[PDB]
Amino acid sequence: YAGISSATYPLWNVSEVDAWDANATGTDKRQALKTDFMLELDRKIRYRPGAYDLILTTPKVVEQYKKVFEANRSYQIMTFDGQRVPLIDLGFNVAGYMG
Amino acid sequence: TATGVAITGSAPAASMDATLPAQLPISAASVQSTFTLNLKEIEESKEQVTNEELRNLLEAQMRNAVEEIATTLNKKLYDGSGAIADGGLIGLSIAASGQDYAGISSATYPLWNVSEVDAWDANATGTDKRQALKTDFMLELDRKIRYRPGAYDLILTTPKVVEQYKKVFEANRSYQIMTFDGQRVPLIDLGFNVAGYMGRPIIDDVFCSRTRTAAESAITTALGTAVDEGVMYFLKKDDLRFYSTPVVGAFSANGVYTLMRQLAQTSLYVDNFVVGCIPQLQLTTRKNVGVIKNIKV
Amino acid sequence: NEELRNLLEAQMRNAVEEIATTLNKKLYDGSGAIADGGLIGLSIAASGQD
Amino acid sequence: PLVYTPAVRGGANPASGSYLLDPQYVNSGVDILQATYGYNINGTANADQLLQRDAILAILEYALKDTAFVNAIQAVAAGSGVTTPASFVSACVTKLT
Amino acid sequence: PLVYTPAVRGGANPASGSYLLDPQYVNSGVDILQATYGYNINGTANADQLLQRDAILAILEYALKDTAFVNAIQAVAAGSGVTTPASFVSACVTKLT
Amino acid sequence: PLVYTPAVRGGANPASGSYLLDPQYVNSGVDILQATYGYNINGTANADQLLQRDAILAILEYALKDTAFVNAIQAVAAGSGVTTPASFVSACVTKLT
Repeated sequence: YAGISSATYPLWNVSEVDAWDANATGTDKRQALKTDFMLELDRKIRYRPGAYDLILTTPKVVEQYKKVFEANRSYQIMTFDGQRVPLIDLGFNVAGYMG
Repeated sequence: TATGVAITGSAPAASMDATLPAQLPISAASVQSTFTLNLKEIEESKEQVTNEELRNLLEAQMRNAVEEIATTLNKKLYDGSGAIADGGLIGLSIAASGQDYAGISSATYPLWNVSEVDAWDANATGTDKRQALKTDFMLELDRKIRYRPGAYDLILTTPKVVEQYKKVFEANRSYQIMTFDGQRVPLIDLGFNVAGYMGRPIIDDVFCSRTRTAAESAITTALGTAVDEGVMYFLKKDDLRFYSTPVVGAFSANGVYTLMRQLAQTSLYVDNFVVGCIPQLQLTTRKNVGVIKNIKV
Repeated sequence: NEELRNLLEAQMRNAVEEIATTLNKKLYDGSGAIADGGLIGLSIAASGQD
Repeated sequence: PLVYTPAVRGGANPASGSYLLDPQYVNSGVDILQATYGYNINGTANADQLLQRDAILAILEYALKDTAFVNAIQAVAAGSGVTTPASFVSACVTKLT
Repeated sequence: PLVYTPAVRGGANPASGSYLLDPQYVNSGVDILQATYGYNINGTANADQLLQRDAILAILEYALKDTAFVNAIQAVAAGSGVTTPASFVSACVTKLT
Repeated sequence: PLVYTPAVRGGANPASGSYLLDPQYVNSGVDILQATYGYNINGTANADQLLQRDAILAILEYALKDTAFVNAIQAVAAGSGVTTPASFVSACVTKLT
């Protein structure tokens, strides 16, 4: 990309996280989306102390980031006096990862 | 000792305490760096080069050599089981184990050892064993610091094991929504930082490791390496100090005393600089020490 | 050291504090038994013994 | 060919010349040495004395601490004729040849 | 049987149990030793240990200073199977037995 | 066994190690080259790589300017199986050996 091959200077070649696993069964081994991927990438980006700002996310993967919330969320009504009734939202939009 | 004898008895079997000496020499090795820059190079790099931090070679490289002594030194605070090549340091890998470290052994005296939650657990499936940091490797370590009645202030944690500590939370959390009438739509973040285990904050060192012993022969021959990359080191900060000798003419560079000494000149237009120091580390009282060796990482 | 210097007085409180630290150890394990002080302890004082 | 580095950890060849030995526990039980070792005080070592000093620090660090060697040097002193220990070291030196 | 006495002139069996070894010049030249020797620190001696202490002091007062003992323990370290100095102190055991 | 020197009139071995190649006209006609040549940047040249550097500056100062070397390297670039210019540079190794 500039003049520097990564084989002679290994301080190039961006910290990657792959999601293939090479050993699950079938012909499509893509390992849908766990929260562990955004923690494993934050580990390999910590050893070279640089801090990102953006995430670029083709909006099919925003759906996969949004379906992680749907796995672990619930609704609790912690107010028992009367005088009003709850109102369903059942919708939410994304702020981003760690601000 | 104190035995129980009869009320009309005799004199019970004399005894007395024992104190033991200590060690950790600082007399042998050092750690140094040299420049060898010309007098024409320092001149014509004031006109040709562009960035202001490359124009002065003597100002830049002297900062570039002191800060290399600082980063080769804590790399050897977790290593350094040897000699002149390591720099004469001793290292936290052997000062927090069952090894000798001061002439006082652990086979003869079993009270000169540290608290271990070694998580190899050689009963599972092969060549993998290395059970992950669940939660009960860590409030079980706190039980072993209490029998040997010590405390701690600081945790060391290679940032791979913070990433395993952070995955402990995601097996124990679930998002919840409350106070929902007509106001703004909920707004997911799904991300979180680390406060650091009950007020005793988690520092993380990039260069932290622990060389496996020769007693762990079947572990390091089943993994290929002996750096182990998964230690914790519950330590006490006021029980662990660092030494260096103030030779005459030396200046203090962030606590470490270093000595410059430009060498002798043989011809014109040559300099030959040097810079160096002499370190030593100390770990009084292995009471206040806890390690959680062999995490899944 | 200012504590190992006086050799009689230092060993005096390493014996009084050794009488005490073996005394609560036998507040759980007494059972009479003259080889441990003749105490009784909470092994049989807090159970279905006599 | 014996290759050897001193058994103390960060004190292999000191600047002051006074190599201070670590304390080892010698009788397999009950005693302690706390030795030292001074370097060149009557000249310099002439490249054959770098092998004798090599074997003196080996028999002082790794031998008296060992419990198989000290039972092997015990039986030589319990023979028939090992009295007034200049004959003990002469009965020890014929066994080492 | 060995009839050893501690080889200092006055102060053989001390009251404090800290027998201070005399300074001895070890390579016949150039190196001084200057040890001490602490007595019973892990109990007492078990009457095999009065004989092992009888020969640890014998190998340390008279043998390292002697120039015939060190020229043989040099040649043990020049054998063709002696490296990594825990096999040095196990090769000279098989010499003595 | 060439005794090659850098062909700049003054400035053979520069002090800062930036040997500025003087401009040379390459096709004997129409093109100009204007290189530089930085010295030691990944160590030292360890007494073998002085000889390889001795032959690269010779192929750069005295050979690409030449009108006969460029016609021979033109003929290798029209061979039977010379495409994809890493088989070009491996076809001229088999010429030079």
